[PDB]
Amino acid sequence: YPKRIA
Amino acid sequence: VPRGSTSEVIEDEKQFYSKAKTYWKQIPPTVDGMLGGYGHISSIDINSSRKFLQRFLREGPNKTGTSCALDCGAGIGRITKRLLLPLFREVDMVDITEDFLVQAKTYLGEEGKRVRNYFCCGLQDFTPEPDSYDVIWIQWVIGHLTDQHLAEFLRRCKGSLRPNGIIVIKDNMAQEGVILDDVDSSVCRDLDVVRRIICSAGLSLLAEERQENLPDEIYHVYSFALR
Ligand SMILES: Nc1ncnc2c1ncn2[C@@H]1O[C@H](CSCC[C@H](N)C(=O)O)[C@@H](O)[C@H]1O
Repeated sequence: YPKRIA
Repeated sequence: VPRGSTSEVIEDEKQFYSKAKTYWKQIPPTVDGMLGGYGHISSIDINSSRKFLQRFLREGPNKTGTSCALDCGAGIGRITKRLLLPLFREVDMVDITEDFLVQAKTYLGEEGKRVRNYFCCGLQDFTPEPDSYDVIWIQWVIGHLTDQHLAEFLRRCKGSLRPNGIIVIKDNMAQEGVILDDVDSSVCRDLDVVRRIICSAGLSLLAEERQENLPDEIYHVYSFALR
């Protein structure tokens, strides 16, 4: 899914 | 040194898969659940997917057919509803999470009567029927397979394409390497890694496109059309 860059 | 394969990041393959199944079992069966809280971007995504796909539906010798599509990691059927059912006579769905496939029957509504098979199966255990699909759509799920299993699944998908059929992968891409999310039990791979896997499955790129108009904080998203 659309995901914040870790 | 960046990691270049899932074998460098996954401690235990059986736990990699079992943890992901447990993660998705506790997500609500809603578009916001499918999209990790970014439900609001769904229309941007579908519009871009439609334009990417329509490239391959033009008349000519290589025109992709419109008889049947397969939606892989379909969830509740966001893509089946908004992209695939309007364009394909029938659609099959495959997903590991039974509760999503149950919800799909409601979510899809009347047009969902044209969903043929609802397969409740991990991709790693799924063998699509030979010579069955015009389009195999694989979105926001390849990071749940190991490199070996993704390569094998793509080989099985190749065998299931109709003449002029294509496989589409749409997913997050890492800037570099292979990055584990240990919370949802998935990986993000860079473009070189993904291309390596596609080549190893005996597939070739027809097109590659970056998704525009996404929030600045998230992984970049790319689409690949393959045969
Ligand atoms: N190994 C696996 N095999 C098949 N489906 C899987 C899987 N691991 C996770 N999934 C499914 O992958 C989906 C990711 S969410 C994205 C859903 C859909 N592709 C969309 O873009 O709207 C979930 O429905 C989840 O149950």
